[PDB]
Amino acid sequence: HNLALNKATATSSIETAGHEGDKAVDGNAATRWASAYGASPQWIYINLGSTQSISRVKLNWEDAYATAYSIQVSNDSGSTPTNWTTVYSTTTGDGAIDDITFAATNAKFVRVYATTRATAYGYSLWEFEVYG
Repeated sequence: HNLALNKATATSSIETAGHEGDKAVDGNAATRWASAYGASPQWIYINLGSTQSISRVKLNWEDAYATAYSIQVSNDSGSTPTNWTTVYSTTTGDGAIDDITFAATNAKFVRVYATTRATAYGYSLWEFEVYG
């Protein structure tokens, strides 16, 4: 059960209308979030709507993938998280599907925080999936 499916999202930036964060959590492999371009970190988070115990994330990257990123959680109250905890990070990402597991943890929000690009564009995800 993908806990992210159709949940609310927020992003650091978007490339264009139609590339918003909600495109990463619609279950459609032919729609994507895409960030603005450049060397800045970029991010997308999902509000899971309730505390969940999570242990797996699946990312489906577009060609503009991250070689370095982290998966982070927040347990803040409300709808505007500010305190993030890294649960996983890599500097060897290879794009396409990234199937990530980590110690089971409570989370109300999950963030991809992307910090090194594979390309000179931005970052883009067809899908960002979250599982127990």
